[PDB]
Amino acid sequence: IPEKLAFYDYIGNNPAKGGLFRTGPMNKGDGIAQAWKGHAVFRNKEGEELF
Amino acid sequence: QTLTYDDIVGTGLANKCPTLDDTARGAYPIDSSQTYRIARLCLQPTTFLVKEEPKNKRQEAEFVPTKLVTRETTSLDQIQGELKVNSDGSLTFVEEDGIDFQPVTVQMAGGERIPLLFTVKNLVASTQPNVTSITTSTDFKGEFNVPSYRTANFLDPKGRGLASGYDSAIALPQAKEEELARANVKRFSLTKGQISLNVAKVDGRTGEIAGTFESEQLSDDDMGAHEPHEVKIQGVFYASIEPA
Amino acid sequence: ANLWERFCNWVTSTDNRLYVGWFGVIMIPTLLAATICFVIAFIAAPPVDIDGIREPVSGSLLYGNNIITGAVVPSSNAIGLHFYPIWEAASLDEWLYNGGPYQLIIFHFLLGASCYMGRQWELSYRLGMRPWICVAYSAPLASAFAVFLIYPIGQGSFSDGMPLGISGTFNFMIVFQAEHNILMHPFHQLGVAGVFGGALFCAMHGSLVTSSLIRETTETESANYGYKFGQEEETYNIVAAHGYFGRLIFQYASFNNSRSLHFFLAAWPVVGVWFTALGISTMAFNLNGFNFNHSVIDAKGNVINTWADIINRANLGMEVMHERNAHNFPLDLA
Amino acid sequence: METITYVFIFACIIALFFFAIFFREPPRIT
Amino acid sequence: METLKITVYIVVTFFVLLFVFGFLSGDPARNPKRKD
Amino acid sequence: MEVNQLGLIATALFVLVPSVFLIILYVQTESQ
Amino acid sequence: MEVNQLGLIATALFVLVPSVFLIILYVQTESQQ
Amino acid sequence: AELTPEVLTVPLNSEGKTITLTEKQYLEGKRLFQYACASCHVGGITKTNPSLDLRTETLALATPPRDNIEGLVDYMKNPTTYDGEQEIAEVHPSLRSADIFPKMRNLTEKDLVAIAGHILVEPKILGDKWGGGKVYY
Amino acid sequence: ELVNVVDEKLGTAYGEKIDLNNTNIAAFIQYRGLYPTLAKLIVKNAPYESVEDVLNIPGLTERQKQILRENLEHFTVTEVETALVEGGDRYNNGLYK
Ligand code: CLA
Ligand code: CLA
Ligand code: CLA
Ligand code: CLA
Ligand SMILES: C=Cc1c(C)c2cc3nc(c4c5[nH]c(cc6nc(cc1[nH]2)C(C)=C6CC)c(C)c5C(=O)[C@@H]4C(=O)OC)[C@@H](CCC(=O)OC/C=C(\C)CCC[C@H](C)CCC[C@H](C)CCCC(C)C)[C@@H]3C
Ligand SMILES: CC(C)=CCC/C(C)=C/CC/C(C)=C/CC/C(C)=C/CC/C(C)=C/CC/C(C)=C/CC/C(C)=C/CC/C(C)=C/CC/C(C)=C/CC1=CC(=O)C(C)=C(C)C1=O
Ligand SMILES: CCCCCCCCCCCCCCCC(=O)OC[C@H](CO[C@@H]1O[C@H](CS(=O)(=O)O)[C@@H](O)[C@H](O)[C@H]1O)OC(=O)CCCCCCCCCCCCCCC
Ligand code: HEC
Ligand SMILES: CC1=C(/C=C/C(C)=C/C=C/C(C)=C/C=C/C=C(C)/C=C/C=C(C)/C=C/C2=C(C)CCCC2(C)C)C(C)(C)CCC1
Ligand code: OEY
Ligand SMILES: [Cl-]
Ligand SMILES: [Cl-]
Repeated sequence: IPEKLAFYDYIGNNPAKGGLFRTGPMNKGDGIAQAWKGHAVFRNKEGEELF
Repeated sequence: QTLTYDDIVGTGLANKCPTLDDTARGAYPIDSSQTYRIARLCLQPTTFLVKEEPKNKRQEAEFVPTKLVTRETTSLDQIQGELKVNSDGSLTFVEEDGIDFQPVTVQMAGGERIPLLFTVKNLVASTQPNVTSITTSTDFKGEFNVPSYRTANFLDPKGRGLASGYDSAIALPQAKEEELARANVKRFSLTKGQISLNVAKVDGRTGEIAGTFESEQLSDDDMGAHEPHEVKIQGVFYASIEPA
Repeated sequence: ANLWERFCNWVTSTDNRLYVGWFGVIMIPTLLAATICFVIAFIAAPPVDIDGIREPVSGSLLYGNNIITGAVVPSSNAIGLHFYPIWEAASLDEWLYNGGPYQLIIFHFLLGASCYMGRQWELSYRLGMRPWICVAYSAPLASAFAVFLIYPIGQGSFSDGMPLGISGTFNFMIVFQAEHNILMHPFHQLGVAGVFGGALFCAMHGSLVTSSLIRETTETESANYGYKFGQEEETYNIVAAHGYFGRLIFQYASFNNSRSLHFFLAAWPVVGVWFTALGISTMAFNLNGFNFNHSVIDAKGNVINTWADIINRANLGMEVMHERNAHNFPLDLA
Repeated sequence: METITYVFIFACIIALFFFAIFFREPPRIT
Repeated sequence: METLKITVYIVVTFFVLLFVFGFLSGDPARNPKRKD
Repeated sequence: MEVNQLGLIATALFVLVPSVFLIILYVQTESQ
Repeated sequence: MEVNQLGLIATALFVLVPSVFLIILYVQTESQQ
Repeated sequence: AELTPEVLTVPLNSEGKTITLTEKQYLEGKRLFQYACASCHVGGITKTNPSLDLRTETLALATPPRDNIEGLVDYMKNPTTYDGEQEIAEVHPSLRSADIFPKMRNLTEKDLVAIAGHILVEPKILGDKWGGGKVYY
Repeated sequence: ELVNVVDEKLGTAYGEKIDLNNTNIAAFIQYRGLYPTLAKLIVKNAPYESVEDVLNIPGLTERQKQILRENLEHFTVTEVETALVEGGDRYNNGLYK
């Protein structure tokens, strides 16, 4: 999965998540993206996948 | 022909290595019971390539082309050394002396200037084994030393150095020295380079050969103050072989 | 008449808000090019390897300078006195690195200012004036030629011309004292008398004319409104200013001819600055300030230091530190 | 911000020159 | 660059010639008193 | 550059306050 | 408090520029009558 | 302080024999060192090879030794490297090489000894300054 | 983790004696008979494992070997320091008077 596509699937680049007086670039908020950490898969003690 | 200084001066040709006719594709026979020498070795870089810093996510760095800003001051020349015949048959050139370093500054996109010591100091370059003649498919591979770009007396803008200079940041008398140590403490690096020299022209009669080279080495680290870059250098070379 | 005559008449019109003139035809383009380049380089130019040792100096605001530290940096010592137009470089990037903007700015500026001087003559001719204002201006112009052209010629490199910056000017002055002991040169001492005396006589004349303004106004309005532009008469009493100043010193140490007095005001600073411009121009050829180092010695031969020896210890401190990476051999011969 | 401040002040002066030359109080012979 | 050099050579040359010719165009008579 | 960020407001008021003073005196002069 | 530094300059100008404009027009109004 | 015969007393030879000089001789040897030598040796240094000075301690450790008049006079007749192993009249002024260093042509043997005594006397007067260079100006 | 290699050398025998592997050739002026002839040979044949390897230099003369012996007490050897021997600094290290 290219990182670029994974970075679109992230609510921090959703334009509807800002504030009127929260100024500046998006990078001033969550920071400067460096790397995709990987896709996280959750499982319980019974090995069911969880979302 | 026989040109004179006054013919060349100011033209840029003094920074060019000599060349061989398109019709020099002979071979220089190598007499194992003989001793040989490179009487002049000339290297003339034509392109300077710098490895870009693949961001944390990385994937793979590339070698990006660069712009030269220091003019026709780049060539290595008058380099001499003995050409030994090894007993597996190979040839080994051992640099003795010559004008074997040029400081060069190239510029990357964005405006980052990358100085380097383009060099083959202490070059040792060998052929494959069982080489009875030098031909238009003969390659040498070698390695050289790359000393620090500045030497030990060199003083930074705040007067700090290795063999001379302030040992602290005297303009910030009561700063914590600990955050400044990497810039206060100068370090002299010595690293190794690698070079291939691919013979492509041979005048069996005169002992002149000519070809292309590629070398890989590090750039300046500013006596330890920052990380160097990997540089790939490409160009052409000329050499005359005399029996010793 | 015909087209070339309409043009000639426009160029030399005394009715243009700013006089153009034939000198203006060269002055305008050369000053414009010098000014535009200087403004852009001062703000944005990247670092320049002034001394030719691959040790670039940052002179521009965007690379970490302020108004006081910023400069357009002189061109590389590697270039010496070679002409380095843009078209001689393999790329703007190479031209910026080696300090090309400096050559471009100062050549266009010396040209432009040489023509500014001619323009002052030219207009005075069209106006029916006497012609020697331009002579007065030759003193400042000569000085600019010295630091930007003559000194680099003698020393063999534009890298030793004066930087185009506030702090760069200071650098140039400190190195100069170290290498020529300019303080101990009589032409520079004549320059100081020129400008000190000019400031003095400037304050004196102004004070003395202001002291003798004719009451032509009330206490609630500016005295200045007592003078009307183009008025036939004079608005101060020169005879009273002589009466004051003649008594301040003595009667004949004071001027009572308005023309002799104003000629003196012109000549004092102009002559002195001529000398200090000639001082830079001759120190350019290493005819340096007086050297009295170890000039006094005692009966045995011990050196008995003077203030000249104390100056020399400051000079030596400048000598051994300046361009600290640029010398490989013990003498700094240019 | 400092670069912008220096350049802004320098630019106001240049504009001051323009008005002071071309929009001066004309000297008249009264 | 080649293109730059030529354009500057022509610009300079043009301005130089204006200067020379203008002063040859009877400059001594362009004054407010005597047309010699 | 790690400058004094109070420098900006000092410079701005250094300019605005006295300039405004001048402008105010000039404009009321032109209107009488 | 960790407060937006430019808030200060913004507030000062926000007050000063509009206020100065009104005073300019007031004073030159009084100088007419 | 004054110029006394004790100041003006210097080794004549390595033997420890000595000679005493007159004010007049010392000053002769100053005029003459200025005429023939100071261009390179001003204040006891050597501009064309700073590594070698004219400090008496340096002259002493030279081979042959030169912290005395005879060995200095010899040096000005037939100069050698510091270890004595090479002669250097081809590149150093000397009576041997008066053809190529014309300034040496008209030097009488008493001129040489004056130069030698000046050299040997001056560091007794100036101390560190002599041969010390710009640090001591 | 970071030190000035040159200052550290001052704490070794380089700081007391002539280091045959490191010291600049002008220091041989300190002792009678070494400069320039033998200093040139010591340096040219430099990196020695022990001071007494200096007596094995090809072609010394018998008077030279004796001068070396007279001055072994003034010599030392320490590991070659790159910052002191690069740049031809053993021949000219930027210091004059
Ligand atoms: C359509 C106009 C427009 C738009 C959409 C943007 C958008 C942007 N600019 Mg740009 N900018 C603009 C105009 C614009 N700019 C202009 C005209 C200037 C010159 C001043 C600038 C100068 C500028 C700089 C210097 C910077 C940006 C930056 C930015 C980004 C951050 C914006 C931010 O924090 O908002 C903040 C918005 C607000 C706080 C809302 C303010 C609106 C107030 C509350 C209205 C006032 C109400 C009034 C008093 C009511 C009274 C009425 C009643 C009395 C009658 C964003 C991409 C920044 C960036 O990240 O770039 C790298 C940055 O540093 N801009
Ligand atoms: C009054 C106009 C004027 C004058 C006198 C100058 C003067 C100068 N300019 Mg500037 N310049 C000007 C206007 C002017 N400039 C303008 C308007 C621009 C913007 C386009 C520039 C842009 C500019 C640049 C970009 C550069 C200069 C440079 C120079 C210098 C040398 C120019 C040169 O080599 O030509 C020498 C003069 C000639 C060759 C002509 C002499 C006149 C004879 C009579 C004519 C000869 C025939 C001619 C060769 C024919 C042309 C075609 C031919 C090659 C076939 C000199 C200081 C260079 C510089 O400063 O480098 C340090 C440089 O890099 N100028
Ligand atoms: C204490 C006060 C003082 C005095 C009296 C002087 C006097 C002088 N200075 Mg010094 N100076 C001073 C303070 C002073 N300085 C300070 C504070 C500084 C800054 C630290 C300097 C820095 C300075 C520099 C850098 C230089 C001088 C120089 C000079 C000379 C020329 C000055 C000149 O033309 O003035 C302008 C004034 C006039 C032209 C008016 C006339 C003044 C003269 C000197 C008086 C005439 C005396 C009169 C003939 C005797 C009585 C007459 C009666 C019988 C009728 C003069 C000897 C220059 C120099 O050394 O030349 C040798 C020089 O290079 N000055
Ligand atoms: C109190 C101490 C003192 C004093 C009074 C002076 C006085 C002077 N010094 Mg000395 N100096 C001193 C100490 C002192 N100095 C010390 C301590 C040192 C050693 C560190 C020196 C080292 C020194 C050097 C190395 C030099 C001087 C020079 C000078 C002169 C500078 C003024 C000048 O050149 O006008 C002459 C006028 C000009 C240079 C102006 C030319 C203007 C051009 C033509 C027009 C520019 C137009 C502009 C760009 C645009 C404006 C447009 C605008 C309206 C928008 C003056 C005689 C200089 C000198 O003699 O230069 C000739 C010089 O080069 N001094
Ligand atoms: C450092 C001192 C100094 C400066 C800066 C200076 C400046 C000036 N003097 C002038 C005039 C004079 N000065 C006079 C006597 C004196 N002038 C003196 C000292 C100075 N005079 C002294 C000491 C005297 C006594 C002798 C006279 C008699 C005159 C005049 O007649 C003349 C004038 O007209 O007075 C009103 C003006 C020239 C106008 C011109 O050429 O426009 C042309 C150039 C223009 C418009 C723009 C050039 C822009 C260039 C390209 C900028 C970049 C290059 C610069 C060199 C950068 C320098 C950067 C610095 C930080 C070093 C100008 C205001
Ligand atoms: C204990 C006791 C005795 C107490 C009692 C005191 C007492 C009563 C004593 C007895 C009297 C007595 C004098 C005793 C002797 C003591 C004595 C000799 C005093 C020593 C004083 C001293 C040495 C001072 C030196 C003088 C000094 C100030 C220098 C003057 C030299 C001089 C001529 C220089 C200036 C040159 C000059 C021409 C200036 C021009 C300036 C200038 C161009 C101004 C412009 C200008 C000029 C005009 O001209 C007018 C017109 C107008 C318009 C105008 O713009
Ligand atoms: C044996 C040793 C060797 C000897 C060598 C001799 C050298 C001496 C050279 C003499 C030069 C002649 C004087 C100069 C010409 C002159 O007379 O001007 C003509 C006018 C006429 O004077 C005016 O004269 C008028 C009469 S008339 O014009 O002369 O006819 C009269 O109306 C008026 O009142 C009066 O003021 O002089 C004046 O205006 C008085 C001021 C004089 C100013 C001096 C000259 C310029 C000064 C430059 C020096 C600057 C110093 C630098 C500072 C750092
Ligand atoms: C410049 C060309 C010189 C002139 C003129 C004079 N001397 Fe010199 N001197 C010069 C050099 C380059 C050297 C080094 C020689 C070498 O060993 O390679 C010297 C050395 C000496 C010495 C020996 C000092 C020592 O410490 O061993 C002496 C005594 C000496 N020079 C004397 C001398 C005198 C008396 C001169 C005037 C006649 C003179 N020199 C001129 C360079 C030059
Ligand atoms: C026609 C005429 C006229 C007019 C003229 C004119 C008006 C002119 C103009 C001119 C001009 C107007 C010119 C200009 C010039 C310019 C220049 C020449 C510039 C340059 C620049 C540079 C080169 C820069 C660069 C850079 C830098 C520095 C840094 C950063 C980067 C960059 C690259 C950008 C008159 C009236 C006289 C009359 C006659 C006719
Ligand atoms: O004074 Mn010292 O000298 Ca006239 O050059 Mn030699 O050093 Mn360097 O470049 Mn500018 O400066
Ligand atoms: Cl410097
Ligand atoms: Cl040098």
